[PDB]
Amino acid sequence: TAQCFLRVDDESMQRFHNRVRQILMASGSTTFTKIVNKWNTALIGLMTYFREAVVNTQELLDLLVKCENKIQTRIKIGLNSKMPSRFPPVVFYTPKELGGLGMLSMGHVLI
Amino acid sequence: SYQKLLKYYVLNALKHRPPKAQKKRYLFRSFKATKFFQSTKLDWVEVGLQVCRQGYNMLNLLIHRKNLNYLHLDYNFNLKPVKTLTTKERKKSRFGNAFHLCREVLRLTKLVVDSHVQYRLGNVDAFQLADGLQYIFAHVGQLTGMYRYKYKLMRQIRMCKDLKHLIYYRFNTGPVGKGPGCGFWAAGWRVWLFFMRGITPLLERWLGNLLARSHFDLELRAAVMHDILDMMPEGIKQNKARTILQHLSEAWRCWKANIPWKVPGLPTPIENMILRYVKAKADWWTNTAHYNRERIRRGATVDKTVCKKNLGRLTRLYLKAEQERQHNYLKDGPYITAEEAVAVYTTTVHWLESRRFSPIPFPPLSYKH
Amino acid sequence: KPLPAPLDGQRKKRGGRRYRKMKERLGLTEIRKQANRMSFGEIEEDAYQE
Amino acid sequence: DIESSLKQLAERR
Amino acid sequence: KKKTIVTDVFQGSMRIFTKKLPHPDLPAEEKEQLLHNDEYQETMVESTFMYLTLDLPTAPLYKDEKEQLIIPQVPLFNILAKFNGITEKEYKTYKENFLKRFQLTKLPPYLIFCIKRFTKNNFFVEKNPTIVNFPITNVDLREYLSEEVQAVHKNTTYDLIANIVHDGKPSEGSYRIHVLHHGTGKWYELQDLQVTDILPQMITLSEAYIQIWKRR
Amino acid sequence: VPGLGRGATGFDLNDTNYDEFNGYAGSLFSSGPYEKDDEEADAIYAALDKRMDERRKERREQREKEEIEKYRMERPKIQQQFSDLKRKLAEVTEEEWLSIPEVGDGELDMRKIGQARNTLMDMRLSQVSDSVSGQTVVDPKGYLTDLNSMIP
Amino acid sequence: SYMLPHLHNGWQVDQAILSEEDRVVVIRFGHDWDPTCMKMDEVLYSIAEKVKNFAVIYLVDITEVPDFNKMYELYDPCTVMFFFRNKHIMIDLGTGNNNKINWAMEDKQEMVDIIETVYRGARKGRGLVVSPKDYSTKYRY
Ligand SMILES: O=P(O)(O)O[C@H]1[C@@H](OP(=O)(O)O)[C@@H](OP(=O)(O)O)[C@@H](OP(=O)(O)O)[C@@H](OP(=O)(O)O)[C@H]1OP(=O)(O)O
Repeated sequence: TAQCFLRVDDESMQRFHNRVRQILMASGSTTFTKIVNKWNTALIGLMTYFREAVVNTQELLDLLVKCENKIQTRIKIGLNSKMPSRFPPVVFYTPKELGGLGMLSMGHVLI
Repeated sequence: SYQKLLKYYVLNALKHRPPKAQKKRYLFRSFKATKFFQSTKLDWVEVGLQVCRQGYNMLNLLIHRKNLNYLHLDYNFNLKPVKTLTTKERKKSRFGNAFHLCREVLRLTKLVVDSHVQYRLGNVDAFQLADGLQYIFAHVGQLTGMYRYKYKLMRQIRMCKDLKHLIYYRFNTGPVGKGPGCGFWAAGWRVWLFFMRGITPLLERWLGNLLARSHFDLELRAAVMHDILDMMPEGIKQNKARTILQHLSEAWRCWKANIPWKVPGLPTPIENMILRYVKAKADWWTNTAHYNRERIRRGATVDKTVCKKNLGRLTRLYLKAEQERQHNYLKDGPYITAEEAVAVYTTTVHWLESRRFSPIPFPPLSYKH
Repeated sequence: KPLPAPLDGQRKKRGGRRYRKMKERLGLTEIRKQANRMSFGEIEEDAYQE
Repeated sequence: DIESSLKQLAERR
Repeated sequence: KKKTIVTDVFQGSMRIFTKKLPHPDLPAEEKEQLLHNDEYQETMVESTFMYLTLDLPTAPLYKDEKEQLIIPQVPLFNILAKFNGITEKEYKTYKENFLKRFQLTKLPPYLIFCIKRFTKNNFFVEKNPTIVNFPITNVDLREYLSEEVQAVHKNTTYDLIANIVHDGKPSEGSYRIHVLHHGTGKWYELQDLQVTDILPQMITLSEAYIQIWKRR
Repeated sequence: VPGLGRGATGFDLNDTNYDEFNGYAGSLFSSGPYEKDDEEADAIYAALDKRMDERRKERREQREKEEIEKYRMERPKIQQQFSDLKRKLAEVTEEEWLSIPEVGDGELDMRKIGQARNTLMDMRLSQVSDSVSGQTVVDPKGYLTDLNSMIP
Repeated sequence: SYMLPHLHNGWQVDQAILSEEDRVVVIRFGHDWDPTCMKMDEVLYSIAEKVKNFAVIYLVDITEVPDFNKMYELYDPCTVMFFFRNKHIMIDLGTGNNNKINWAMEDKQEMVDIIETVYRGARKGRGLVVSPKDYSTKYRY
């Protein structure tokens, strides 16, 4: 009888963006492992709460890909000041038990 | 090119303001009135060559006055080093944009005058001369490095190129095709003269100068310290400056904590000055805390220290406001009226009676759970 | 109070005796195995439980 | 001592 | 028309005693020599006031050590002291100093007090939280009038009839009014469409902004 | 003694002295062969500059004076704001300066009306609540004693 | 204000560097009016007495004392210089040059850590010490 189109409220999107910003600033001298763990926890909470609405909201998907590119950037800059053109994604998404950061993905990444 | 020429024409016609009344002072009449200048009649090519020589000599004098013998300037006004520069020498070689702009202007003048002397020698034809002038005025950026030193100049360059697109595609119709034979240099010459009009006062001011002869709290604290220590006996100010600085810090801390601050032995003029300083610093503190919170909430890039400080400031401000709200509640009494409260109470008791709600007893001593 | 001047003297000259009770208070013999270990190959509990 | 620097600061600002 | 109903009801006559002052950054000898200039003395700039602008004292900044609330409290007669006649409030325009003494000469039938709350500091606008302690049934202004002036007015006992009060921050503020309903004795607080029966005692507690008094 | 007297070796060009436009501040000919003819030349060129500035001198100076006056009137320098207290601070005895310590150490009560109204509301609520019969309450002391007796 | 002691000539500087044997000599080359120098000197005064045990701070005016401009490349509006037992200590901040701070950090704890690391490396014997932080990126997000 009806269709209930879902979306993520802009307040929740702003909370997620602020959480990502807090993770980035509160990084400082912390290990990349803990930064990636915080990003993974934020992403898991967001997705497990807003499961369908994340897919429905295009602005949210753009926000997540931007934040993911920021998190990786932070790690990369930590590795070296110079911008690593064509940095290998394998270091980010490899599980921690295998030596990688164990970072979850929400964007389109081509290996 | 047509569209951008129209854009600049419209911009000139719209940003145009009527000229302002003057007293009609003429520079060259004043120059002639002095003993240092004399008048004569000379060929244009001769004065072009003389101006080029004088510009080269004046640039040489400016370079040599700084003792920068490691930089050599040729007759085409291309300045180049002769050796690897030391950091001290590199800093000494920072002439600024004004010197480079003047040098490139003299280089353009050298180009035009050299083309004219080349025509006068007879090596090239008059058509070749006109075409060369058109090329010079249409390719200033390529032939002369002007855009780097003055960014706005780039706009003029595009004008010239646009003007080329305006002339060539009208000049190259019919029997005439693409070729290097089109000489029509009115537009570019006009544009570069109009640029020279604007930049003449800047270079004159630079040459005259070269040939002559946030943190409000810290400044507030420094100024109040200077004012207090001026009105201070000379023989007593050895440690009293530190004591009054400690007093200022204590007063600021006391205001930040909503606690009374009343030094008994402090004289009332110094105390009133400290009160005024604390008031001014508190106003600045509150305003900058609110501004920083707005900046952070909007999404501006900030570091950890700023956020931490802002949080601290906001915390202090919010507890100040909460204390004020509690005191306002105490003064203005309960905000809910008595009859309003009894209406709410009757509503609640009627609800609970309608629900047959048995009240929760005190946790029994032998509570099973 | 001013921060004391940092210095690096000899960490330990002798051992045994009381030294052991010292560590016992803080640094006592824990499991010292399978707690700071990662098990390179497989996964314990859930994948991203954290 | 402090006044000597305060006068220098005020003169330069 | 020199006499309208507005002037007949609210306008009064007040005597401004403007005393120019020498620049403070002058030697004392020159300061006293300027006293003979006949320019830095009291003048006769008596005019008509439609309302009285009362200036509250600045907030006490630090709270007093006493058990009292952080909210300052000032009596009505203390703010009504610039118009006593001897009080000299400093007035300083650009590169000039004054001492504007004020003395009322004709009390209007209905007196208007414009208490100054919002002041623009160096960065924003601050609303003065000072509470004016005023009676609501008897105020005698006979002591604020000249002796030759006191004889003219038989009545100087004023009753507060209207009290405009501003609540909240200077930007998002709200205005309410306490009005005395004659015939009855009840006091009513009106805020837009809200009419409440306020107690006579509670009016003095709120931050009075504008006041209308009846001379009887 | 120079800076080398310490026995040290290196491991106004200051950025402050340099401006992107006009280059480095400071005339390159500040000192040199200055004589009466040089003074005459400088006077002539200064007169020429003044004559050039005469084109709009009156209106430009009027606008400058008005602008600076309004700028000072609107935003006063902090030293100007504190000059009043600085001058009022002069009237102080030198004996009081030694007395400055360290940091080692009618009217209506606003609370009474609030307490009275709060007590009135409480009395009204208690009067209404007396009609409620199902409310439960235990004896604090009695319960405690039982707890006491319950202690093993 | 500027309660930190000032050196008015090169002689004061070159016996101040040799005055301290168990403490790190800190010299701020610059100008009081310079705001950046104002920030650094406020930070230093905030920690002037905290590092009294193992450090000392002196303020040197470039105009008053210009002899060190050429040898120490004092071309920035402000520099901070670390000495111990007449030997300069270079600090690897990640900014490209290890000789001078050349910037004003608002956090006093960063300066405290920097001076502590410099002291630890100078007493141990290393002439070049590594900053316990990377200042190439401002860490603003
Ligand atoms: O030397 P450039 O700055 O690149 O200018 C050339 C040149 O113009 P000039 O003669 O002013 O150098 C050609 O002009 P012709 O000699 O062929 O007349 C030609 O212009 P046209 O082909 O439009 O005639 C060409 O154009 P393109 O780069 O499209 O090949 C381009 O002129 P523009 O820089 O004005 O395009």
